[PDB]
Amino acid sequence: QITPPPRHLLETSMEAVIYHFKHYTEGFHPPKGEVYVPTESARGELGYYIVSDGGSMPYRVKVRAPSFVNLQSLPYACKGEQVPDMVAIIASLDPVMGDVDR
Amino acid sequence: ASSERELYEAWVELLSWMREYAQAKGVRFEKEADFPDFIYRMERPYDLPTTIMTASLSDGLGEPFLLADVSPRHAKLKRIGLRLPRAHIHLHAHYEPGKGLVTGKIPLTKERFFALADRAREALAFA
Amino acid sequence: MVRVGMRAAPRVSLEALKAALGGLKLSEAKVYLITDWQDKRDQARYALLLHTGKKDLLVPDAFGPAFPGGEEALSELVGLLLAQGARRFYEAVVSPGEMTALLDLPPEELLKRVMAIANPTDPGIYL
Amino acid sequence: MVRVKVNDRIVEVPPGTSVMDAVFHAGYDVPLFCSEKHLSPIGACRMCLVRIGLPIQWQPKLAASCVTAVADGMVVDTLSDVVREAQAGMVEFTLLNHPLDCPTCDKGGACELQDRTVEYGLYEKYPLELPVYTRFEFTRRHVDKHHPLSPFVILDRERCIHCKRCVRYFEEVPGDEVLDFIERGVHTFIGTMDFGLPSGFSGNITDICPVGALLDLTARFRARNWEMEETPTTCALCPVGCGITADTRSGELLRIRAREVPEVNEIWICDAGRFGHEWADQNRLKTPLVRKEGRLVEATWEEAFLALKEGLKEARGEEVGLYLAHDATLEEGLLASELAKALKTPHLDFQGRTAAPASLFPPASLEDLLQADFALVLGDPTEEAPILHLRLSEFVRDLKPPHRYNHGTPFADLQIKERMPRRTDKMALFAPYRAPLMKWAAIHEVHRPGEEREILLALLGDKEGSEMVAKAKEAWEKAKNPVLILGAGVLQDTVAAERARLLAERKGAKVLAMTPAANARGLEAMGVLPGAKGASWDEPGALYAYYGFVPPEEALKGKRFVVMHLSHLHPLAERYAHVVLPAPTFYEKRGHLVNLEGRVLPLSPAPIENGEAEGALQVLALLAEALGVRPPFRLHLEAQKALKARKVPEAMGRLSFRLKELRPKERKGAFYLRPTMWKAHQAVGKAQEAARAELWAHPETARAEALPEGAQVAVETPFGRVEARVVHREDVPKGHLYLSALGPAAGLRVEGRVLV
Amino acid sequence: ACPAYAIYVEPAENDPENPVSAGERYAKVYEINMLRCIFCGLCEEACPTGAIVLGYDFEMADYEYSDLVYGKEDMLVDVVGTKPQRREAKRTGKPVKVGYVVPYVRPELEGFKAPTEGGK
Amino acid sequence: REGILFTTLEKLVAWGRSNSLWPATFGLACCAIEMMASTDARNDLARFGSEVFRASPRQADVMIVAGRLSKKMAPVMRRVWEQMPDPKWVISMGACASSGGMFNNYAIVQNVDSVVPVDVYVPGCPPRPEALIYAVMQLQKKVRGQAYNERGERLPPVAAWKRTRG
Amino acid sequence: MRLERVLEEARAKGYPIEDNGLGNLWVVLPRERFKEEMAHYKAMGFNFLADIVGLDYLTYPDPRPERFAVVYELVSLPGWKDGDGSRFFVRVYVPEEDPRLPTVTDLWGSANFLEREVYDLFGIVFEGHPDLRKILTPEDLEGHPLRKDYPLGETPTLFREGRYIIPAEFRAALTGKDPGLTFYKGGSRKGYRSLW
Ligand code: SF4
Ligand code: SF4
Ligand code: SF4
Ligand code: SF4
Ligand code: SF4
Ligand code: FES
Repeated sequence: QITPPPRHLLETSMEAVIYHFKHYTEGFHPPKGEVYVPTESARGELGYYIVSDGGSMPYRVKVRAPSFVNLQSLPYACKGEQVPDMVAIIASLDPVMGDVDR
Repeated sequence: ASSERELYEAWVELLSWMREYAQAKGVRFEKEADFPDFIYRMERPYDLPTTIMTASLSDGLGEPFLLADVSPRHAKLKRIGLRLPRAHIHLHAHYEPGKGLVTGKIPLTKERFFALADRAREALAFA
Repeated sequence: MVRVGMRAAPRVSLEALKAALGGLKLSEAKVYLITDWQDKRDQARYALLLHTGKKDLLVPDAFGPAFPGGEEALSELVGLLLAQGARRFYEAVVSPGEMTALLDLPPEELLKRVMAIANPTDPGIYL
Repeated sequence: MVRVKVNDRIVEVPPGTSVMDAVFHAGYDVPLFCSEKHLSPIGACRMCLVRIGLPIQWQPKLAASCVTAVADGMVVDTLSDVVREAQAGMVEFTLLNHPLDCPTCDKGGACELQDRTVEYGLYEKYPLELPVYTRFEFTRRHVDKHHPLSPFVILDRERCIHCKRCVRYFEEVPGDEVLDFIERGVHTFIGTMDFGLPSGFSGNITDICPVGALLDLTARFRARNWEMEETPTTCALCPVGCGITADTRSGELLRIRAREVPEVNEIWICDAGRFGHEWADQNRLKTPLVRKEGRLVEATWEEAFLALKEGLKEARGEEVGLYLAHDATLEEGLLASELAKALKTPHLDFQGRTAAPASLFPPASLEDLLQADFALVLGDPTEEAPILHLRLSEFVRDLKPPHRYNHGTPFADLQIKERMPRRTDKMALFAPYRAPLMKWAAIHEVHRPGEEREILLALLGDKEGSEMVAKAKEAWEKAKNPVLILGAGVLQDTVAAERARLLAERKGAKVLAMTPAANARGLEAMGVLPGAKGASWDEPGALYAYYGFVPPEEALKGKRFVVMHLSHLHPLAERYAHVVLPAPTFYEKRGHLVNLEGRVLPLSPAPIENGEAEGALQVLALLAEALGVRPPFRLHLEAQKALKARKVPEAMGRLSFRLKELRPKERKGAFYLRPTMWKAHQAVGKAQEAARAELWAHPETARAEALPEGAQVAVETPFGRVEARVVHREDVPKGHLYLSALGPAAGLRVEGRVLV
Repeated sequence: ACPAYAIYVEPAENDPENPVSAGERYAKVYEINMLRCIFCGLCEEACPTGAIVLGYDFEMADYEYSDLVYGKEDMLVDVVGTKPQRREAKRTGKPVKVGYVVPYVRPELEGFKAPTEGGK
Repeated sequence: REGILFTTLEKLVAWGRSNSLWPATFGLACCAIEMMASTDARNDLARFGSEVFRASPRQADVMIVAGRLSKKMAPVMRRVWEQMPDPKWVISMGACASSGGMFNNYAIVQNVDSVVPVDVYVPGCPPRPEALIYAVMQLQKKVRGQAYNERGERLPPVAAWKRTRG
Repeated sequence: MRLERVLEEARAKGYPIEDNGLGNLWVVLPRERFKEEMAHYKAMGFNFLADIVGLDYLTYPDPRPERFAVVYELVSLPGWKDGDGSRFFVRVYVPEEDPRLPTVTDLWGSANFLEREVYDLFGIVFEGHPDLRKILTPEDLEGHPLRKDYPLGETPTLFREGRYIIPAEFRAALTGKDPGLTFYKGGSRKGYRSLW
């Protein structure tokens, strides 16, 4: 239900073929519920808040963006600092706009 | 044992006999199914001489009067089977070394198969 | 929402829109050119939705080189939009089967769909 | 009601409920292969197994919930470890011999076997154990594969899991046992000695089969189940308007399937409606044509409208004809009505208009027919109103509308037993030939054309009929709540229709009127009928005319200007028409129809390649400009506003509209136009031979007329020249030639001659 | 399995006289929009017959949107090069040289000829 | 004068521009980092003539749109392009730029050719740095007049030479 | 240790406690008590305010009290002065026609951009916010994207000769409210969970 059948016996088992076909077209259905797990990336706390409705596609996926929450401290961090240093203080905060904007 | 190779060879032989009877009598022959272990083999090797698993002789109406099948490359208790649809008639041929293709103990000759197919045609064929 | 013009009548649609627009200022309006097949503009057809913010104006798929004089009709149309001060031009990509029913949907649904699917576009590509 | 408990939940449920339906009514789930809606449940797949307690007093062995009745205060367990283990084992037994075709199987994403397998199979046995998919390591059953059973149906006997669905249906619903098993044991396989698949409802087994055994030949190898775009709409081929689902991909029509709406059509479609789609997406007209040099040339819409303005500049508003198609939407009918109101013209009509309006009679509901006591029938239901055959098959077995559960229609109706006996005393039938349903019509008499009126006079009682007719009269008298059913023979003869009206008024009895036109009653309700002068759809009275169909050549011959709005190109237009315009089919239209039971039905547009086609709504709107009149309808929204103003109810709403006016016309009886299910414009592709024309003759008159049993005889009608295979039938009255009416011109008696 | 929906597959029935695939079904039309393709490999991963397998050519930059929708006959193992490379080798008469070398080709690519580590 | 009106002079100036192609990156997403890899000390677009990299738009002929172009970024990129000297070319890097890519939604432009006249397309996610070099040689030989499509047509040296800017 | 006191305090006042057997905990406060309760939570030592996540339950198979639901994430850093490590969620439902909710920006300056985002994506207006300005969606964008009533806005995929793909009609996967391609979905495809 989680892992597609081994590709070698796709020529032997009806169950293998059915499960391969169904898994690669529809996929599988997790239980109804919400879940979240935290992790540490090179930019801080990361996590996914997943609401699943028992379907083959997730009901909603929200991402906690560390590059997004870290950016609230930029006006404070570069407050009073130099103009050339406004670039260095941004580079040193390690932002990624793919994470921020998302 | 190693009987498998000559079994598939005689299987190709029986297929040749079916094709010849079809062309001679002017009756439809059909390749019904190929080997799943050859279709879905992606990179995996295929050593069998042919990729065909099932064939049939159908009358003018397309309804078969004779069916022939071989066991897949990976199945247990390998055999070759024959069936007359609507006639509740089933035959199980094996291969005995030195003798040849035999239904049980009775040698399965091309002439035997031709007589069986002619009877099947005349009886079961609707058109 | 108003619907003026008729499908596959480039010059009739162009003249009807000329009359209906009047002295309306398009400084804050948004011009949605609805078409299919992003890449190939030589056989493309075009409809127009003008979202003024206070009311909307629909013209069916009657513009573009797909119709005789439709290319020059689309050029004159976009030129007139730019002259009236329109700046926000968008290109919407719908399926050929959609293009017909999409102009038969209720105004709120049609406009929400167009605003969701519209891509910012250089009006020059229609000149 | 009966009190049930499913695994944690409490359910009220009517007494005759199946345990399976009580399960699903509680919101649970259980495998399902052998049983089917509207079919007798019989435990064959043994998939619906659950646990039952009736005290804690558990039953010893598992109950087949499909064929298990419910008792008051009964416990049903579908979540037990043992229950799910047995479900997985049965799934394995079913998968035992399956051919391994999923990727190349036309059944694709929607295979009940696939889905119940992935739902219930491989129970969790108790670590990271390495589990096995299949234990069976022997040779699977190999039988005949991809066998065409008919021009429309293909059979894979290997994919068959030997449920009973197709043979059960064939025995029960259409009543045509043209499919059954041959051998037994594991050698069982589906076959027939009736090879043509005679039943006109064969194609439903394709939808029923839970596997890819029975597949649709007309849509074989076109796309995978998920890939197709589904357009839910209604079929406008005949006035029963089944719900259908048009599968379309990349601009082309692939496949038609049934859309369930238990109100009118349950899950069933007729073979003609389902497989006769080849013509809509294959060859059709995409550009307006205008006559310049005594011939037609492709033109812009602008140039065509210029020609329109010029040809109508000198036109007076009382010589213009407005003639619509039999499938014309309520919007189009109402716009034509209003436009001929403004533009005073006495003759507008529609393609299948009857001498006597169907609005004469009170429409009956199909469930009213299920609850009715008697059915007096004149006409052929199979050819005129196909699914009426199936509702009469329900009626004849005393079946009645089931109770409505939370999962909708019951999965296993205990009311439907297997091999049910069919009553011959519940109805009487009168047809010009020995109709198939006469098997179930004890009171039945084969009469001749133009004799209906006399049977109805006898049923009224002003004279005395035959033995059969007197029996029918008597049964109708004894009937407390009978339903009267009338076809084209009745609806096209003023006097017969009036006597039916009289009979069904004297006895409180509703009427099912089989119009040759699909939206006939809705167009009537929208006021689309000729006036005093009366140039009708078949009459050449007007001088200028608009046609939404193909008229008799005599209607075109003589006129000054004719504008035809077609979908295909007809020779009769490139010799008599001045302006032709493309029209979309009902598959790709959007609008409303009125069922022959008075119900309004939606047409959604299918994404098929229309070209530059435009609806008759816009065509008439543009045609009125050339005349000065401003049309009130341009769009569907404004049309709906003015419809709802016209007080046409919401979709699935029944429309009340009667009418008292008759337009009689003499009928030149030499040749008969046999009403057919198959329609002429459907003779494309694999429906080519199925929609062929036939000429039926009694062997004596055929012999006298030199008509061989196999001959392709050409025939000339005012409706054109058609070739037809000659069929000898000893039930056809002598002196007559029944010619296949493959259009909405059915039930008409015409002169003519057999060309040689 | 395509998350970008870049694969169009129109199927057809194998002809016994001159077959194309191993079953009763083959690929009548197999198109992949390289501009929509995101290069997962999920298509191969769902490939039950090992037909579709990602290769090694990367020199596929081209000028026109409509030229970057690759067809079947642009992807068969027999072909050597990318579309612009082949077009240049034809308008040039100078054979195609790929800009890559590999230690070896994967078994799933059986038939795919490539320069391998110096074996040639 | 656009590099035209003499048989030798135009080939010479096209040679010059083709080898002096001045890239101006318009980094949007991870396509931008895979383009930054086309400059490191394994595979550098610093040989053919693209060593220097002037962030200003007044100073470069080649505009390389590298990444997903969000609809909010479209006018900005539009005006960065309009604010370029006129003999200018446009490369569209990656699937998100070329087409809508796997992000087919309200947020991303489904073809950058909508906003800017695109000269070269380069598929990939990300397109390999060597595929980008193939694209720049493609554009090189395009402005050399050595470029043809699948239909047989020679391609003009500069796109955005064919548009009614306004 | 501070989480035990949160559970004890919520249970005594009739606050529902939702728990999955995976280790995640919610405390759902009513609209009235939301502001003051979470002020008390910050007072209890909840240093860090991780997330403000808005949810549109419109298309959810089972019904919910209100269409929108906002979930805050509160934390206390373990390595700071006295760090327990107790982290938990606060869920608050919001009516469709009353997209109001007090900000905690005054409490944590983290909530600033998160609440602006929730206002951008859902029509949820946060009361007392310093600046509620559209953050992510284009300045000229009309509406709120992430509430289910807002289309995803797909564009068809294009091929050689009239051959196109519409993803919304090409998708084989099913949602929770999607019946499936067969007569129904049961078993695994109505929800599946393995027993570890
Ligand atoms: S019938 Fe169902 S399980 Fe069998 S090959 Fe077809 S899709 Fe697969
Ligand atoms: S052919 Fe299909 S419907 Fe008929 S018995 Fe077999 S599985 Fe059932
Ligand atoms: S022709 Fe009549 S019976 Fe057949 S599908 Fe159409 S509406 Fe139904
Ligand atoms: S690698 Fe395959 S599945 Fe992935 S985008 Fe490309 S074609 Fe689609
Ligand atoms: S095409 Fe791929 S690598 Fe390039 S911006 Fe898009 S996601 Fe990033
Ligand atoms: S046994 Fe087939 S479902 Fe009851």
